Amino acid sequence: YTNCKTTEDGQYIIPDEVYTIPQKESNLEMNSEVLESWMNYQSTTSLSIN
Amino acid sequence: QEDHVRSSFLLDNQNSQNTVTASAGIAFLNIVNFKVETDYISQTSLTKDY
Repeated sequence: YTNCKTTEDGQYIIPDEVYTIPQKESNLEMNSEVLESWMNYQSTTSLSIN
Repeated sequence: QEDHVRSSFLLDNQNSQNTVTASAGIAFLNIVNFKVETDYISQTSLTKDY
């Protein structure tokens, strides 16, 4: 670190023997999946004998 | 940025209602009186969602 070399954006100090290509890339992927099932069964039998 | 939203909703519903009433009466002249009535109710409901 003799030369106190810095990345051009001024963010980080780097050793004299390396160089940085700035590729400031971000990837986002959000996947949401909702499954809802509802089954309602209702029965009613009624028998009357007189 | 890309954004996809797919929303599918399915609803199903069935109601079935049967009713039966069977009556029968033999009415003589104050000697024999025989009266019979039967009843039968069948009510069902079935709802499904998705």
